[PDB]
Amino acid sequence: NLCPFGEVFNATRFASVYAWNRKRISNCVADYSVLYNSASFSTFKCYGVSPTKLNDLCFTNVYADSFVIRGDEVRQIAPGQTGKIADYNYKLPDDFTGCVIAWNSNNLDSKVGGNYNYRYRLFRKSNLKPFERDISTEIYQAGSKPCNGVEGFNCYFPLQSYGFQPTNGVGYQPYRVVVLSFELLHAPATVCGPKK
Amino acid sequence: EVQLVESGGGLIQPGGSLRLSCAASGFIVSRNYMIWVRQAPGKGLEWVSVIYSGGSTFYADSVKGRFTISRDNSKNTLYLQMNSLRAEDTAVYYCARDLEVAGAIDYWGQGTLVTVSSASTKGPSVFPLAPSSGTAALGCLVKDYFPEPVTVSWNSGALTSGVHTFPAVLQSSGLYSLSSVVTVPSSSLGTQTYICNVNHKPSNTKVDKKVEPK
Amino acid sequence: EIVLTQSPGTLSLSPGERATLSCRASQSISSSYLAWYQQKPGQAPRLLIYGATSRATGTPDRFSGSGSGTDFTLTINRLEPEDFAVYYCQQYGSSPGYTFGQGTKLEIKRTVAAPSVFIFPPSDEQLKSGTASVVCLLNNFYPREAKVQWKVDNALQSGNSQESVTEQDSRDSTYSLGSTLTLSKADYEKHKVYACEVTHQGLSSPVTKSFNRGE
Ligand SMILES: *[C@@H]1O[C@H](CO)[C@@H](O)[C@H](O)[C@H]1NC(C)=O
Repeated sequence: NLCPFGEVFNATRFASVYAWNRKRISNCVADYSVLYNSASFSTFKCYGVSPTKLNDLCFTNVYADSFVIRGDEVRQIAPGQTGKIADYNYKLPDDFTGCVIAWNSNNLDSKVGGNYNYRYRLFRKSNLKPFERDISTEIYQAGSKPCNGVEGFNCYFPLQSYGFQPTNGVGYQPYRVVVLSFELLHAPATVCGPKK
Repeated sequence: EVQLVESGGGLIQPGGSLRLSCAASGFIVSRNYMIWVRQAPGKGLEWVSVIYSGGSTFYADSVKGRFTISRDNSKNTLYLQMNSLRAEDTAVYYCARDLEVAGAIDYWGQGTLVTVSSASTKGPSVFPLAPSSGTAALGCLVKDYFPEPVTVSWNSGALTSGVHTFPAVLQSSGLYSLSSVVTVPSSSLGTQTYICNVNHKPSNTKVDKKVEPK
Repeated sequence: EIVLTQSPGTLSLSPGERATLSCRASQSISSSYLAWYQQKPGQAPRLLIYGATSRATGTPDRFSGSGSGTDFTLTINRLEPEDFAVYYCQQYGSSPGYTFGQGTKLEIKRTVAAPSVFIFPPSDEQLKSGTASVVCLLNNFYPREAKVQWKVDNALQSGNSQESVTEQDSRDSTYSLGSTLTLSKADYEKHKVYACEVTHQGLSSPVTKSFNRGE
């Protein structure tokens, strides 16, 4: 009954940010120590909780969302941010309660010749709602003429590729991100840290 | 047809305000990354501001807090509200559509000139440069105006070959002066009238001057 | 913040030659985020290349972009007189989100062309107002370097003239230049012979154009 964080953090392939993955965690013992005692993480920011006291708390359930973005975009995975990622790919609510963990994955997700598997949504009519996941690939109409599913002037495929090559500067390197959100409804708590 | 037409530029005193507007055709402003980019006279391009289709806005450090970009969906137009203008904001302002990795800044308006200065508007005086004589040269001296620009055409646009309208130069008086000249066959002096049409929109000055051998 | 340094600042090449323009970024950027623009005088910039190498719509094949990391290049093969312009690189991947280089001005060489010189007395209308502008015109020359010396009753005049030069013509690659001598009406009426003497590489010896006030 021990929470499967290894399935999340150590997955061989991560999702593209536009199609971010979500793992529901329930009915298990958390043990966040293995996370916050790791030197491997370039970012570990918590909101509404103390990482210190994580191992002594309970929640109705936990969500672990995971994806890959550019280094320069990690700052956008936080309440109250704007930008292409927060606006069109992955949006945290203002009242977010949880942790954002990010680490440089240049060794896994960069390829000499450039890895282009990971994509982000560049065109969208409006901002995502918090925790909204948009996976449409409909041609984006930027002008007054209908696209009818054909790419051309003013008719753009909405997803665009990151170009991850090992010699990129760090702001252009891929980072793996896991967002833990902690959910407290009005039901029995099924995710507790080891001291509970 | 797609286009971006800008307007609202003109002369303003330091500390003043101006609102630029950019009317789009074809492009749906609310569906695009729309940017303002400016170019001071003789200098390079400097990005000013962007608005995302979702509404997010971003600004260059040098205009933050003073400029506000916005749009009117029903009018399909983009606006730049400029407050607390200073001399360093004098420039041609372009609106443009940005496509980021899908195509960078692929379409630009033609620009509108904003002059931030204490000097008052003054309309030009237009004097003929009469042909003296093969080839003859003749022209118009457009003197003592502010601010830029003046436009000069010849014979209402019918005469464009051999025309040189020179860049304005600031005189020591703080006023601009420029010449427009044209070279024509000397014979044509007897068989064709030459009129220069000078337009200084900032002072609402429209002058047509007939240039004849003295 | 990232800085884009273009080099060289100016370039002078003949038609048919090959221009190589460089852009060095102060930090490594991914090649997907670099673009090149061409700006002809009095016009908006025109996109040439995006994503370091992709030709924009309307860009001919003789324009080609390359590079990565901190160094990017725009190459213009089989140069043409119409390629005279300022070229700018731009990055759009790093904060603040857009940065332009300071530009490389490209001038197109051509065969030496001596100027045609014309001199214009002030008009009577202007004189009536109390000022006299005497204009000297140098028309369609190359190269740009020219010396215009005003002489009034053979005294060389300094400090009371201003020059203005056109941008290189897009078709014949020549320049024109205007030199204006400004005087009060009284000073103008003190003298008889007004002359502008022009020195230029394509002139065997200086060319003088003059008039006598009143005649
Ligand atoms: C991922 O694998 C490493 C291998 O050393 C392990 O130490 C770490 O605890 C794993 N992450 C988990 C279980 O969240």
